Amino acid sequence: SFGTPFERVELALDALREGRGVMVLDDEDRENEGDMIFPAETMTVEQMALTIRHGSGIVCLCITEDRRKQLDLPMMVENNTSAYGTGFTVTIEAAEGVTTGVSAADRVTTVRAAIKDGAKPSDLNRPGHVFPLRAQAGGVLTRGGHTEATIDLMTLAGFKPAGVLCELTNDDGTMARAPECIAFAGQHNMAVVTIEDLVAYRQAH
Amino acid sequence: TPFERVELALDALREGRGVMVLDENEGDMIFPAETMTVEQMALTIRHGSGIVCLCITEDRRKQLDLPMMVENNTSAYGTGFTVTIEAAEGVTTGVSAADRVTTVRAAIKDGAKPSDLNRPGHVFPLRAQAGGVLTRGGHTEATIDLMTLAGFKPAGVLCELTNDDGTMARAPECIAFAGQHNMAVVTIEDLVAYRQAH
Ligand SMILES: O=C(CO)[C@@H](O)[C@H](O)COP(=O)(O)O
Repeated sequence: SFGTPFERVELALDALREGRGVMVLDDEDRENEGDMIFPAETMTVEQMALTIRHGSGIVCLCITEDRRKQLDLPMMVENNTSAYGTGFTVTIEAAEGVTTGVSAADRVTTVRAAIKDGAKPSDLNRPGHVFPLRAQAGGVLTRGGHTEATIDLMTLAGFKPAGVLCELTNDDGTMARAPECIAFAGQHNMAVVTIEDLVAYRQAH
Repeated sequence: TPFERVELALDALREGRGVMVLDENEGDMIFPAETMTVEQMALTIRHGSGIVCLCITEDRRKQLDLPMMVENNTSAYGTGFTVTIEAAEGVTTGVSAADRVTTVRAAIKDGAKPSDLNRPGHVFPLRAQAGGVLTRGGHTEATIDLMTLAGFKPAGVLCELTNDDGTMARAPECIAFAGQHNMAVVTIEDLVAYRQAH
C-alpha cells in the first residue's frame, strides 16, 4: 500500500462523499475479503448492478441497532451459531415500488425504503432479497468486521449510519483476495482502506 | 410439446445438466443438490442473483431444525424462506462457489442433523408447499416436483438469471443462456400440465 492509515481513511471519506465507493479489506487471518460498499443514500442502480455482477450477489444493508428496532426487524437467529457472529436480521422487501425485488433497481428502492427518514416497519415486507446487518455498538473498536467498518465510515463521512456492502468475487467463483480487490478498486476508482486502518483512526481520534 | 419439454428436463437433470425454469416472469437455473458441481455453482453466482437457494421438503426442514424465517410472511409472493445456513465445517466464510456447494451437500446428506449446519449463513433454504406446483406454482415447488419426477431426493438448487446490467433476464435471454450452457428449458405451465395428465 501507500501512505498512512490516516490519509487512507480520509480518502475513504472523500470517495464516499464523492459518490465513489470503497473497498474495505480486512484481516488476512480473518475473512480475508474486501467489500464493495456505498452509502445507502447515494448508491446508484448502475452501482448495485456492478455489485450483483462482481460481488457475492448477497448484497447487505448495514444498519444501526436503533434503526433495526424502528423497522422492527428481529435478529434472524437467537442462537447465532455462525463463525463470524455476522449480524443478519430478517431479510426485507420494499413494500411497493418493486416486483420480485431481485433486480438491481428493486434492491436500491428497498434500501431507500429501509433508510428513509421516518421509515416504518410496514414499509417493508418479509422475507425479501435485501439483507440487513445489525452493526455492533462501538463499531470496529467493539467488533472488527465489514458491517461495523461500513457504519463507522458513513458516520465519519457525515451520512446516515447505513451502508450497502458485498464481497468481491473472482469469475471462477473463488473469493477475490487482496491483490484482486485492489486492482478492481483501482479500475472503479473506489478508495481502498482496511479495517486495521479504521481501528487505528478511531482510536487516534 | 409441453410434455416433451418436461421429459427432456428430467433428462437434463438426470444427466447432470441444468434446467432453465420459467413462468413472476423470471427464469431460474436449477440443478439437483445431489449432483450440482462447483463450476456449476460458480456459474450460478456469475450470472445469477447471487441469492442461491436450496429448495427442500418440510420433512427435511424439520430434520434440520430450520425455522421459517418470519412467522408473519408479508412477502409479495409468500416466499418460503427459512432461517439461512452454513456447513458447520468444510467451509470458511461460506460464500465461495465451493463453500456454498459444501453447505448444500451438508444439508441434503442422508442423516443430516441440525448441528451439521450453523446459522446464519450464505445459503438460503426454501421450503416448498406440500402438493408441489398444484398448490403453489413457484420456482420452489417446480423444482422439487422436477427433482422428484427425475428420480432425485426432493432437494434442488435454484437461482434467478440476471443480465450484467442488473435487469432480470427475460425469457428470450434465459433461452439464450440455456443455449450457451446446454440446459433444457421447461415452464411452470408445461410442468403443471404434465403432473395433471399423469
Ligand atoms: O454478510 C456478509 C456478506 O453478505 C459478510 O460475511 C461479509 O463478508 C462481511 O460481514 P462481516 O462478517 O465483516 O460483519
